[PDB]
Amino acid sequence: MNFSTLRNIQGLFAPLKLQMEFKAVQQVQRLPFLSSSNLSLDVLRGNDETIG
Amino acid sequence: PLVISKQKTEVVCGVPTQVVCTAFSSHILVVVTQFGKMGTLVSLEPSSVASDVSKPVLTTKVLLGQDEPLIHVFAKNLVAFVSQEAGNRAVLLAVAVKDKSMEGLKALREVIRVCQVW
Amino acid sequence: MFRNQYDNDVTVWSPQGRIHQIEYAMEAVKQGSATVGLKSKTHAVLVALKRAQSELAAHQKKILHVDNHIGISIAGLTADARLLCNFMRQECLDSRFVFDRPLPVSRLVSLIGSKTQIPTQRYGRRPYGVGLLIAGYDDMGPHIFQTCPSANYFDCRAMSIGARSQSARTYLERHMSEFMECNLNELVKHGLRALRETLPAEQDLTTKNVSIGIVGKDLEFTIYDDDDVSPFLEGLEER
Amino acid sequence: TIFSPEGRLYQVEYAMEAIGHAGTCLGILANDGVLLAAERRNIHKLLDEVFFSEKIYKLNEDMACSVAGITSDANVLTNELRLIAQRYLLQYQEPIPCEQLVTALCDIKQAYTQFGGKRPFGVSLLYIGWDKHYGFQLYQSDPSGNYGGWKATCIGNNSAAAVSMLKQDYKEGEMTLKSALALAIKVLNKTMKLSAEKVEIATLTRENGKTVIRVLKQKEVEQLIKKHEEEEAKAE
Amino acid sequence: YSFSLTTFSPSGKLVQIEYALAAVAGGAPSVGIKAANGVVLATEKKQKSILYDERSVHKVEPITKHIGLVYSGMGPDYRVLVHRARKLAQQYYLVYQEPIPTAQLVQRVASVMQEYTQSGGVRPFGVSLLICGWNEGRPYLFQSDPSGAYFAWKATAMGKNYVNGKTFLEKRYNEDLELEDAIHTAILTLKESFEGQMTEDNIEVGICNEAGFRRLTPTEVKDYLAAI
Amino acid sequence: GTGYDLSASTFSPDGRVFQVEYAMKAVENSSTAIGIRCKDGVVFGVEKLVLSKLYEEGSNKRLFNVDRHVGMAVAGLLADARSLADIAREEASNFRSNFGYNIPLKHLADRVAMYVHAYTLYSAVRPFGCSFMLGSYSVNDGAQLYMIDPSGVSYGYWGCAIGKARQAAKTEIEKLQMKEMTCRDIVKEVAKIIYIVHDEVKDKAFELELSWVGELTNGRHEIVPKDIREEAEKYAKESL
Amino acid sequence: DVSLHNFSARLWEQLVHFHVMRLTDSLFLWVGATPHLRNLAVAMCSRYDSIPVSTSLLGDTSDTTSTGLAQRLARKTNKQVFVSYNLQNTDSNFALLVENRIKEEMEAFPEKF
Amino acid sequence: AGFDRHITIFSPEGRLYQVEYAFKAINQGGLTSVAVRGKDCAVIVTQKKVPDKLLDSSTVTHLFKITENIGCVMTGMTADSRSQVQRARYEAANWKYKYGYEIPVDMLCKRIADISQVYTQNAEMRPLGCCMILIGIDEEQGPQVYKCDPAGYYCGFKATAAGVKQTESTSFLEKKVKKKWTFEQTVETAITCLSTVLSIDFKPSEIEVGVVTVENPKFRILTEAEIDAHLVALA
Amino acid sequence: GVVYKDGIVLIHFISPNIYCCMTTQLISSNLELHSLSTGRLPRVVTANRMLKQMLLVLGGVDVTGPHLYS
Repeated sequence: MNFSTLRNIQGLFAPLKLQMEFKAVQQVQRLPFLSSSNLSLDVLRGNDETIG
Repeated sequence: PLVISKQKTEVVCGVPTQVVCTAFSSHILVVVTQFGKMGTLVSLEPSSVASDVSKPVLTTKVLLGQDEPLIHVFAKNLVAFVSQEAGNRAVLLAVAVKDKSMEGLKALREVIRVCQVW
Repeated sequence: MFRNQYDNDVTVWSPQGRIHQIEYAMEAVKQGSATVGLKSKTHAVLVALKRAQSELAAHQKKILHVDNHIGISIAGLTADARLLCNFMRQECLDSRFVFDRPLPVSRLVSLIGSKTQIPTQRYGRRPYGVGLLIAGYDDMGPHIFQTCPSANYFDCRAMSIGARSQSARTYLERHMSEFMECNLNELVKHGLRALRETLPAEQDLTTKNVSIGIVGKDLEFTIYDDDDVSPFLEGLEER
Repeated sequence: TIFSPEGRLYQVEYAMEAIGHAGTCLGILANDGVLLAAERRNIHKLLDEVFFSEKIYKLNEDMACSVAGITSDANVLTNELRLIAQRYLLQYQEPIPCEQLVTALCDIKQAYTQFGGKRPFGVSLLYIGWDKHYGFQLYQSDPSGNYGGWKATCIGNNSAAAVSMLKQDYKEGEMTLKSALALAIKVLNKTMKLSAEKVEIATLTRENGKTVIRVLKQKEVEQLIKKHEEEEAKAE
Repeated sequence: YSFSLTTFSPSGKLVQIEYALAAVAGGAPSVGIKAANGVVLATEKKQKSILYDERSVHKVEPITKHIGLVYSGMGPDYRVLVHRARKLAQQYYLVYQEPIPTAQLVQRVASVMQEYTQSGGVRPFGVSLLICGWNEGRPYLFQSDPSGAYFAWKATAMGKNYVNGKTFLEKRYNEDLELEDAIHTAILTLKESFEGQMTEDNIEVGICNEAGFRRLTPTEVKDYLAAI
Repeated sequence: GTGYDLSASTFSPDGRVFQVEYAMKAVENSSTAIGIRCKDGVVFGVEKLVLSKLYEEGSNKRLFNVDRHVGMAVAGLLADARSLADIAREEASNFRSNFGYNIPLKHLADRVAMYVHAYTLYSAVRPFGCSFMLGSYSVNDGAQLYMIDPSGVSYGYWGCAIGKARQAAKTEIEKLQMKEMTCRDIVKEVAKIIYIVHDEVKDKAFELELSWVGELTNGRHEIVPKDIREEAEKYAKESL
Repeated sequence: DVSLHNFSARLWEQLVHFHVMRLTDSLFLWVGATPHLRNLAVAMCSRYDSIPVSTSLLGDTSDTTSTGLAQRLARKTNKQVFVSYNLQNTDSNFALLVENRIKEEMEAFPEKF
Repeated sequence: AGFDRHITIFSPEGRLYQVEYAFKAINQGGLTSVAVRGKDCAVIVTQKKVPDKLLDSSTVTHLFKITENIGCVMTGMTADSRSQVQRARYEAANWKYKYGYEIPVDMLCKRIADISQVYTQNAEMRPLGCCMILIGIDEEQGPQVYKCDPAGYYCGFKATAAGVKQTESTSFLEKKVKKKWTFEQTVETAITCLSTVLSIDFKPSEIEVGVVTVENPKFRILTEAEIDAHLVALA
Repeated sequence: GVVYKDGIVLIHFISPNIYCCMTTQLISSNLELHSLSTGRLPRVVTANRMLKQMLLVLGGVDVTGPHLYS
C-alpha cells in the first residue's frame, strides 16, 4: 500500500491531493529557529498514535 | 558508518573508468570519471509540478562545468533508473568522460547497477 | 474602474470570467520587431527585421538554429526565448541520440504548448512573454507554426508577428493564392515584399537589417546574413 | 523584520510598549549581596503554594532571574537557559559565566528580530548571580536583544519614577543588604497602598564558599514594612 | 464592543489569546478539587436530545496509569491534544524507564500549546485543561490556558459561571478535606446553576488516588447522587 | 460576493465559493457544442468560428480522439482542454496496461472529474475553465454520454449542450425522440439545431464540425464523410 | 585510485560523523549528524587573488561555514576541496570544535587526506 | 483583514465563521436524509430528485458502499461528497493493511473527523461542505449509527437527520424514541418520518433505501419493487 | 507450547492476555497506545504484524479465540 498502488487503484488525483496537503501543512519550517513539533503533519500522515 | 558506499573499476570501450556510489537520505552521489577527478557536476531532481507524482519527470541543472544539451541528455539517460529505483530521490552526478555515445552509456549503466547501494 | 482587484495575479478569475495577466503577457509580443514566415510546396522560409539602432552597440540573434530540419524566429523576451530554444534543442538531440530518427514538428510543438501551459495556473509564477514562428521539413512536407504566450499554437500557411505586422498580414492574405507553385527565389521575394510593408513609406530593405532562414527538401536549415542576402535582395522593384 | 523609513523596528517598539504595562520589578546590588523585588499583580486564596506565578526563577545554584512580560515566552526562555547552563557544565566541568549565559540568550532573542516570519519575544529579564571572574553582578535584557550591566535598575510599570528615586537615593560602595532592602521597600511603596502580601523578595549571598539563594517569608516582609512605617512615622 | 486588528491589546496582552479565552468561557462547566488524599475531577455532559448515545464519546480521559484530564472549550482540539499527551508520556517512559512526573507532562503540553501562538498561518487552541496526578504520595492539580500558562491550584472551576463556582469553593473549602467530602462538594458545585434535573448520565466524574486514575461507572455516580 | 471572491479556499456567508462560479461563467464566452446519444451510437456537433484565412484547414480542432474508442468535445479555454485531454489519455493508457481491457467510460469520467475537483480546494492553484463531454459505444454496453463541468460533477445524459447558447440548444433537443432514432437522422438533427442556435449578426461566418461513434463504425470515433456533411448542411439550410 | 575514510566523534551532546573521499589532487568532505546533504562548496588556490577562489553550489547563501572551511582547507593542502557542512547548531564555537577534530584526524592519518 | 475572512482568526466573541459558512453550505443541495437504528438492523433513507428529463437517472445516487459491511449516505456538495467517500475508502484500506483486520465504524468516523479538524487550523485550505452518516454492525455491540460534520465533531446516535428540515426530523423522531423495533418497523418509521416532514406522498422511484441486518451483515441497497412493497404495506 | 482448551499454557510480558518468549518494550508501548485509542483489548494479529515489521513464539487469547504463531 503506497503511492503507486493508490494511483493504480483510484487514479492520479489521490497522491496529488496527499502531496499538496503535505506541502501546505509543512509551510511551518525554518532553520535558525528553535525546535518544533509537527502536530498537523503527524495527524495527516497517520503516525500520531505510534512511536517510531 | 552512517553513509554506505561502494566502488569498483573496469575498462569500458578501451579506456579505464572508476565508479563510486554513496547513498544519503536525500541524495545519491554517483561518480563516473576517466581522469581521476570530478569534472562536470549535475543535479537531477523530481519536478514539483508533476501531474504523475508517482513517476515524476526529472529536471536537470548544471552546477559546475560546461552547459550543453548533450550533457543534459547524457545525465538523464544515465541516472534516470537510479533516481527511479531509489524511491524518487534526487541524484547528484559528477561525470568526466572523454567521449559520449549510446554504447558507452549502456556499458556504464551495468557498472553503475553492480555498485547498487540504494 | 472595477478591474483593480482582479488584474494582479494569474490565479484570480474576474467576475466576467477572464484572466487579465494572460492578456497582459500576450501584449508583450508587440514589443519586438516584426517577423514573416511562409511556405511553398517544397520549401519553408523565415524572414526577420533587425532593430534600427547601430550594429556596434549590440548584435541581435533573431533567427536561431534548433536542428538540421527545424529553425525558429523570436519576438518578445530574450530570457524566455533562450529557455524555449534550449528546451527544443534538448528534445531534438535526445530524440536523435536515442532513437536515431528525427523528431516530428507537430510532436515538438505539442510538447512546447504542454510545457508553456503550466505557469498559467500556479501561484507566484508568470506566463512566458515570447512569441515563436517555427519552420520545419519532415515526411509530411514543409510546415509553419505559430506559438502564443497563452499556450496556444496554430498551423499556418503564412503568418507575421511582432510590432506593426498588420500590413504584412494583409499583404500575405492578399497574395496567398500563388505561394504553392512558387520556387525558392519567388518565395523569398514574396517574404521580403511582405516584410517591407511594416516600414515607413521612404525606408527600404538593406543588407544590414535583414536576416533570412531557409529549409526545404534536400537542403538543411541555413541562415543568411550581412552580404549573404545580396542575391535575394537583387531583383526587387521600387515600392 | 522591516526597516521604517526613519530606521526603526515597529515590532520591537510594539513589544517594548506592551511590556511597559506589565508588573514592576526591582534590582539592587550591594557590597555583600544582590536582591530582587517584584509585584504580585494577581493573587487568590486557593493557589497551591507552589507554581503560584513565582516570578523569581532559579536557573542554577548561582543565578536567578525575574520576568516582566508574557508568561509562556518566559517559561520557554527559562527552560532554554537551563539547558544551555547544563550543557556548558557538562562540556567544560565548570559553571557558566553569567555574562556568557546572558549573551547566549540574547543571541536567540536577536535572531527572531532578523530571520523568518515569527514575532519576537515580548519579555524583559533581570539576572543576578555570582562568579569568580567578577563577583556579584546584575544585568538586564529587552526584546531587541540588547543587554548591559547595572548597579540598580527597574523594569515594568512606572519604572521611570523608580529609576529616578534609585539614582537620587543610591550611593556606591556604602550600601549593604539591610540598606538595600530598606531602599527597595521605600521605592516599591512609592511606585505602588502597599501590603506585605503583595510583594516577593529574594536575596543572594555567599556562605562559607557556597552561593545561597533564599526567598523572604511573609513574616519577614511584615517586619520590614513595619520598620519602614516606624521610620516614616519618626520622620514626621 | 471592540474589535482590534493589532497584536497586543491596550492592556498589554495578546488579542488572539483574549479571544480564545472568550471562546473557552462559553463552554460547559468543569470543577476540580484537591483533597488530603486524592484529586476529583467533574464536568457537565448535558446533551441536546435523547437521540444521543452517551456511551460513545467521553470528556474525562486517562493519559497514563496515574494521570487524567478534563477540558472546557472545543472538543476537536482536546481530542488532538490527548493523543500528543499520551505519546509524550510513552516516549518519556521508554527513554527514562520511569513514569513521567505530572509537572514534566504539563510543561511539555504547555510548550506544544505555546508553539501555535507564535507561528504564522495557524491559530491557537481554544481549550483549557485541568490535569490531576499522583507522585511520591502527594496529589497534584494543574490548570492550563490556551496560551500555555499553567498554575497549580487547590480548588478551581472554569466554563460557564466559573466566578460563582470559585466563590462557592472559597466559601466551602477545608485544608483537611476528605475524598468523599471532596466528591460531594464537587457535585454540589456542579449542581449550583444547572438549569435542569441532574441524573447519573449527564455528568462525568473521575478520581485519582495512590492506586491510579479511573473514571467512575454511572452506577457509582447514581449512588453518590443518592446521598445528596 | 464582494470580499469573499479572491480565493478558492474561502466560503461566502451564504455558503458559496465564487471562484468556481467565475470559472463556470468563463465557459459562456465560447462557441456552443452539443452531443446527442442515440439508439446505436453518439453524435457530436461543434459550431466553429473562423479567425483568419491564413490558417490551414483542420487546425484548432475541438473534437479530439482520447483513445481508439472514446471521443471528446470541449468548450472554454483551449490550453486547459488540451491538458485535460492529455490526462484522460494517460488514465486510459494506464488502465489498459494494468487491467488488460478497455476502460469503461464511467471509470474514466470519474477519474477525470476527481482530477478536476482537486483544483478547487487550495489557494495555490486556480480552477479549470473548460467543460467537455465524452462519448463511446460497445456491443455489450451500448451508447454512453457524460459531462464534466469546472466544479467537478459528472453525470450521464441522453442529450447535452455546452457553450454560450446551451439553454436554447437544450430546449431544441428536448423536442426530439432520440431513444428510437438512428445516427443517419441524428446527424441532420444536430446540424439543424446548430444552424438554428447560431447568431448571424453578432458572430461572423462559421463552419460545422460533426462526428459520431457507433455500430456502423464498429466502436470507433471518426469524422463524418464530406457527402453526408454536405447533405446535412443543405437540409439544415433549407429547413431554416 | 579513490580511497574512502570514515570516522566520528562526540561533541557537546551530539554524535558527529565525518566522511572523506580522496581523488587525484582533490578532496570531498561531508560533516553532519544525520544522513542529509543540503550544503556544498568548492575552493581552489588561484594566482589572481590572495584568498582562494570559492563559490557556493547548493544551500542557503546566509551560511558561510562550508565556504570558509573549504577555503582554509584548500590553502592548507594546495588542492581542490569540496566541503559539505550540514550541522545546524546556533552556537558559533561548535564549528571551532569540529575544525579542531578535523585537524587532529589530519595529523593522525596524513595518508588518507 | 477581518475576523470572518480568515479561518485561523477568532472573533471577539470566540467564533470561527468559516466553519459556520461551511455548515451553511450543506443546505445548498436541498435534500434531507434520515437514519434510524433498530433492535437488530440499521436503515438509511434519502430523498432523490431528478428534474431534468434529458438526464440518465441511473447515474444519480447518494448511497455509497465504503466496505462490504459498511454503508454511507452523504448530504451536501456532490463533488465534495465523492471526494470524502474516496478518502474514507483509502483510510479503510490503510487501516486493514496496517492492523490485519477490518476497521470498525467508530474508528473510521474518528479518523475522518481527525482529518477534518486539520482543515480548520490552517489558512491554505478550506473545509469540505458535506455531512457523512455511517451505519454498520459491531461484533459484540450490534447496530451502530455515526455522523460527522465539517467542524470535526462526531458522535453516536439512535436516530439522526441531516440537511434541510433536520430540526423538524429530530423533533419528530424524539417523540417516537421516547414513546418506544423490528426490521419492518424501522423502515416504516423512517419512511413515515420523511413523508410527514416533507408533506409529500412518496413513489417507489422517489427515494433510496439501504439497510444492514444482523442475519445478513452485508450492506444492501433496496430495489424499486421492494420499496414499492414496503410502501404498499405502510399504506 | 501446547494449545489447551479455551486458552494457551506456556515469559516476556508484552500486553494483557498476550505473551511472547529491547524491541518488546517498543511493541508493548505501541499496543498500549492502540488499546487506549480504541478502548478494546488488543488482538494477537496486530502484535504479529507489528513484530513482523519490527524484524519468537507468540501466544495469546482474543475475541476470536485462542491463537499461536511462530
